[PDB]
Amino acid sequence: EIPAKEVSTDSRQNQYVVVQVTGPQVRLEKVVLLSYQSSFLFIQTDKGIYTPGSPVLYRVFSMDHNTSKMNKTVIVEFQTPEGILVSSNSVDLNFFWPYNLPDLVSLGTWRIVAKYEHSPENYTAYFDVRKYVLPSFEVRLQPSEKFFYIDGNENFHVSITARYLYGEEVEGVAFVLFGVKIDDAKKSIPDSLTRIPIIDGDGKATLKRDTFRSRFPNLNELVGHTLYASVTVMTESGSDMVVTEQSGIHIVASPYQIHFTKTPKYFKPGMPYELTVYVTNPDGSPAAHVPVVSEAFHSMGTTLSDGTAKLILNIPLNAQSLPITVRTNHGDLPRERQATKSMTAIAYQTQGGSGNYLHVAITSTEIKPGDNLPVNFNVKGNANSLKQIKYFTYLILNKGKIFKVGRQPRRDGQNLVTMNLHITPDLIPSFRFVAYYQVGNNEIVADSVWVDVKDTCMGTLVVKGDNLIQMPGAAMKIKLEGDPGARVGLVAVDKAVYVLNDKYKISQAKIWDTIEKSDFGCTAGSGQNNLGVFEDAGLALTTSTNLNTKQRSAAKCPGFIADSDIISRSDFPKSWLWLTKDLTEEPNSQGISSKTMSF
Amino acid sequence: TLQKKIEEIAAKYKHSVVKKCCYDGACVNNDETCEQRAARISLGPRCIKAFTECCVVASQLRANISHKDMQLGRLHMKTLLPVSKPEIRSYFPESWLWEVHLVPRRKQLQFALPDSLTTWEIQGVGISNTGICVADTVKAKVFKDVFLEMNIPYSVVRGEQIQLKGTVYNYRTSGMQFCVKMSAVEGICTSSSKCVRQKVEGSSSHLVTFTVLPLEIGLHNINFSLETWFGKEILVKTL
Amino acid sequence: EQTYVISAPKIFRVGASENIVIQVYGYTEAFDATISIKSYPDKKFSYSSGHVHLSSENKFQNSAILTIQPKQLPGGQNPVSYVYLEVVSKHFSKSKRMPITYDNGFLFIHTDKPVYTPDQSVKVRVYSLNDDLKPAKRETVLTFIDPEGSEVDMVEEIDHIGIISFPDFKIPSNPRYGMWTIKAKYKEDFSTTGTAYFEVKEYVLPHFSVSIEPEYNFIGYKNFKNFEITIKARYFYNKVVTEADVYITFGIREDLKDDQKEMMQTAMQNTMLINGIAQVTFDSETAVKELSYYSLEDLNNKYLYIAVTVIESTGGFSEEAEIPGIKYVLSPYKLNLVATPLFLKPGIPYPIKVQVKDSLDQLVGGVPVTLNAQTIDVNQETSDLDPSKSVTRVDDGVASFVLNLPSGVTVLEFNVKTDAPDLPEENQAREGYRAIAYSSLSQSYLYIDWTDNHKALLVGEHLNIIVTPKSPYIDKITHYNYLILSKGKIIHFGTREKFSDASYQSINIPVTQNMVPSSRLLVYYIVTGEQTAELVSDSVWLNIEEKCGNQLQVHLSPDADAYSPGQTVSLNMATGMDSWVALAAVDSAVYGLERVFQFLEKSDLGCGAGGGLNNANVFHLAGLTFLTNANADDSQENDEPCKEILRP
Ligand SMILES: COc1cc(C(=O)O)c(NC(=O)N[C@@H](C)c2ccccc2OC)cc1OCCCC(C)C
Ligand SMILES: [Mg+2]
Repeated sequence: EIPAKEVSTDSRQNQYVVVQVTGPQVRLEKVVLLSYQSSFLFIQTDKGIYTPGSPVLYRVFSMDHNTSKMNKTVIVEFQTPEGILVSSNSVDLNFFWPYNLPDLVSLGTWRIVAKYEHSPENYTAYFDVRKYVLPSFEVRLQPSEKFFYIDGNENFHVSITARYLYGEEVEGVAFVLFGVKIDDAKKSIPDSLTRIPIIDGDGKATLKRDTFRSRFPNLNELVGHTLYASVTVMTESGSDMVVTEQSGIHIVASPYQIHFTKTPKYFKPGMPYELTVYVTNPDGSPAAHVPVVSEAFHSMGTTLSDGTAKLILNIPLNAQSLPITVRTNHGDLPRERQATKSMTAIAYQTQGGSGNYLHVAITSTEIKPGDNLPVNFNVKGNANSLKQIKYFTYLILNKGKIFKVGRQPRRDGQNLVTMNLHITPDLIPSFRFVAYYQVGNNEIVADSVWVDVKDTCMGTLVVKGDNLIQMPGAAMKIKLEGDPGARVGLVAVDKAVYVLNDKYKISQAKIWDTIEKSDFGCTAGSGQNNLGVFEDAGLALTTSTNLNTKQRSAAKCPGFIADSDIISRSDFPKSWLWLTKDLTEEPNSQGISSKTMSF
Repeated sequence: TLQKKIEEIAAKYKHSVVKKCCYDGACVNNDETCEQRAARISLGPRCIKAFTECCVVASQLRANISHKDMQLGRLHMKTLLPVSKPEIRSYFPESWLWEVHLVPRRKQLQFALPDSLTTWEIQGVGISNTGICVADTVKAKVFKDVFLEMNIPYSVVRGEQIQLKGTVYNYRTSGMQFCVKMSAVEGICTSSSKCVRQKVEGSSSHLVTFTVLPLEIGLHNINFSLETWFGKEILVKTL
Repeated sequence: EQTYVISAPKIFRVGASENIVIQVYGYTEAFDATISIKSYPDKKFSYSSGHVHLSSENKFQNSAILTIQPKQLPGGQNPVSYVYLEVVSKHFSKSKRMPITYDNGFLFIHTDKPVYTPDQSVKVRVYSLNDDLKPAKRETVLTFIDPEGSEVDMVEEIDHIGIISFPDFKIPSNPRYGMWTIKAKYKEDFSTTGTAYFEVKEYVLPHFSVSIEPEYNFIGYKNFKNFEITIKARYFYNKVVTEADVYITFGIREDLKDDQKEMMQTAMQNTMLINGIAQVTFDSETAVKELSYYSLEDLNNKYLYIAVTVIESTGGFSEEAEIPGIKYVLSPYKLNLVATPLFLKPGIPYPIKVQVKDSLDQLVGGVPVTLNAQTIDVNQETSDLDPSKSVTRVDDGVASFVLNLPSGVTVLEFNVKTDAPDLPEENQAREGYRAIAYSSLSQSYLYIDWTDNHKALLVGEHLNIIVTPKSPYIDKITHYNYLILSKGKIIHFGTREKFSDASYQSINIPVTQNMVPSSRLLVYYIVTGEQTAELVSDSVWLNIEEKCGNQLQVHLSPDADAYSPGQTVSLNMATGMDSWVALAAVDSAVYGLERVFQFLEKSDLGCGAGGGLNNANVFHLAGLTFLTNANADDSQENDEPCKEILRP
């Protein structure tokens, strides 16, 4: 453990540390680059869009871990859309006050930034403020296709389903104007705006293909840009209107786009090669059930829910570079539409041409916290050098830390020797599996892999209710069946303000994408040599025979009622129930301490 | 409990051939004496002595023995019976939607759900040239939260002031408000209809009492329309 | 060297279409062969024949489809018990005695309700399929068996569509109460039977329905000192009794079919009902002291009979209830082996997957299981292994172990045992097994390894299997040859060549709609020396998902979570192709079924998750037989009522 109190030098430059291990006939030394203390703060406001004058009340979490200097306090700051810093408070993580907005303050996307004292990184949280009213119903826009062919002959439809907030079908009239949006600004198609009779929440708008082709005949200006559809629907009584926008429909000539970026760029000759392709949609969302092939090796697969498809390639042993080519052979498409990409894999270079390899082979998908995944340690080499290896030293790198390290005994004759690794929930969202062995006390042979655990919670939290209709002002009961000792926050948000600005909210997906960008690995597999594995995993290595890894440069690698009886409804908030429950109830046998709350 | 005699007089007939003759000897017949009712037994004299010598030992054991004591001996005497007869305490109606259909890749058919409060399950089995496909089941849970049903008697004599008892039920945990009104007909002389607001407690019931006095003879029609917080439902009854 | 493997299913089915796969190796001049089924014991009457072309473009592999029709077999005085699968070409002429069976097809009888009352109609229809899982179009003769074993009604009906709708069986106004039985039967040529059970119960209605809902449905070591039983009574929907009088009695029972019960005449409690609910307790150990039993070692697999009479205070009514049996269990768990063949491969790791089921079959997770093992090598020298513990996971109830065995193992004696924290080690569930190594002269093995073992295979995707030989003549192997079986019928075959000096290679196989419930994959190779050659084989059992050939789905419009009594709704059926859809709307309160793929998979021949003692045991346990030059089958065609699990 290194104390941060001693680190005082200015952070435009780096600091290193020698690690000096001295003992009986042992002196080793490795020089290691530093970093700052990792700390992930997350900000949860109640709603995503406010009203001028109304108080904004927020909530800051952390992924707190163990130290002793627990006086680092959170600086919370509110910023105008023109970046004028208004407030700055050294809040306490127990009980902090809201922030009253002014009456005549600017309209636009504000920011909240939260950072520790002397920490150089921060977390942003956005919220709009504007003069609005609750829109009283809700529009779901479902397009025909995720994409839009830049040279095709088919019309684009955007179906409109408008329902009330209490779940009844809107009857009215919608206005759909299409348009092609380049990176920041919109260039509409004014001959394409229609009007649909919405009948029982149903009606679609057809964008005729010639009407699109009459506006942009120059296909060179439709390079990698989006197509929107600004739907504006009005009810039959003329009471209110909402405005939706089906954006993100990309203008591309291929429905898919594959990147490798997850597969090791280094293979071993003689062993098979585990190729993880990554087929995404044109925006970046992963594509499911997309059959890829690789015709040079006659292998073909299918992408999973995370858009990956592992293909196993039977390599010729007499090859030191491997040109491969993957092409998504989707079913009902024409041949010219399907994506394709190629790469080359550079063979592993053994320590002196000895031919001693190691192929740690993890082949199991949708790994949850709680499995036992089997991991095979394949060796290959000269049969006298394989005679003298007894153990593998495996180690597990999660969040840039050696989380666990053990050994695995190899009794002789065993080339394939496997292990069950129990996925504890401390391995979310992913980990690395670096393993090695040594022969003759002279040469080490390493291999790593990158394993993608499913990004669930580390614990659990389920809000539970009877799931039926209520009455305005009635008494409700819900159950916070969570892990014990928790600090459950709460808010109840109207659907009219939830779905209106569903962009700045926090989710479990966005939390792990801030921690998955905190590991020091650069690729997702092995390296060129035995040192190239330990560099590309975010490790360092020193021996007594002076085999050291390269120096790490930076931290980021490249008859009516009387009206005296009708109590009028008068309490119309947009968000409420800003509570904080602490689950202190007794855990059940599965470990889920439940609390019934009433309101 | 089981004072002294109940354990001994039942174990004697624990494995008897006439243990059932002893069992219905100890049943309460208040208006017939022990020999007066033993005379109508016709299963031989062996069953008569097992009857009478279990009949006389209960009339003695009902004089100075407790109510709490003898109704524990009614359960101890249960093993003198033949084993538990197959009975069900529910009545499941005749299952509707029992047919086969040829479906050319999409078919719609409409039907009225029956007047019953139960959660149906519709499953479909598709036999075609490729094989068999048991479909994923769907439920049809007809479930009212607040509902009445009336206890309309089967047969009302002409000229009686019938009190039509009915009960509203409220499955919801929060107690709520309701009013029930009755469709007056030209035959029924009942003591435009005012709504008077009663209130059911949560997870409870509440009685509903009307009164009629019929004059015409035949099959009439009375509509009970409970209008709670969740709409108005007419329940059509034939008196 | 010129050898051949001609793979046939283990038992010919009369009326089926059996695929006979012939694969020849070590040839250059293309040729032909005639696979023909001749009679027995004469080879005079030829039932059917085939013609296969073994040429270079086919990679010297072809398959003829043979068929024994029922109209060519002498019935009456006997059934035919054996035939000859005979093959003749210009290079070989062999023949093998093959047993035949008449068990063709399936009959699913589906009554609407499981429990009937008097003066109600038993609706019944039969889903008839043949053994290629298509509408059989044969006549079916239903039989109605009362509790007295009598043929009370035998109705027959012709099939045209696969769904045989029968007339409704009318339960009388006074029936014979008890378990009835419907026995379906093809009228001719086939010994296929289907059986459906229903119950006829007398309808009496109570003043109030008394239920007895106890704590757990089995008693072991924690309810053996205190067992909280809850009694509930209510008139109607929500009308609940206010006060009542409760008398309970208890008795020990052996099993639920022997209806003699030895009552404990000291444990007759007496409590009071307070607005519906009374919680009573039953100290079991001090109460079973008469009819001594003295322990939980005794009372094992015995029952508890709880009788309850609730007497209403107000009206004076007395409704009775009962529980037939709560099993006095010793240990709360039952251990078995999910998808572990009890056969080793020397030098190759052995994966063990045990499953902790509770004593009423639930997948109890979080239950620590400990594995101890013993290597008994060839020289009868027991060597002990390190013990390894693991945790039963809650999703499927399966713990996972892996033993890396030494190179000269012969018999593994491993014993699993639960290591729960709050039970004594005489009330922990334990099991013991024994795995035997695969035997082969000139010791050479095959280990085929399914890649994604944990999740089920999706139709349309691709299976990826990694094949490792462990021969001393590895560089003599030329081809890997495989066979894919589904429902006891060979549906695929092939030959991937061996990559010359790669120590192990991967085979890519497409998974199709032939192999829907599950499938087996038997891979082998041929290592030839100066002696006779030998096939070296291994097989796995696959777990392909349940995706029917034209996906039926039904919906209700409008789809609400509550309907009105009398509301007209529309049922929206939508299939993938033309089909006959059978509909059934059953009141779901009767259940307190239609599982089919766990019965339609019983056409699969051979059991276990693969493996074998020698070469021919791998072929035999996969549901195959064969005839070669290299090895013989020599497999005893006995009964073997095997009980393996294969699935969580
Ligand atoms: C099947 O044998 C019984 C039936 C009944 C039955 O309800 O008919 C019964 N009930 C009963 O004593 N009630 C008590 C409260 C009572 C007490 C005093 C006066 C009248 C009473 O009753 C209205 C007891 C019975 O056996 C007990 C032991 C006899 C055997 C061991 C010889
Ligand atoms: Mg992940």
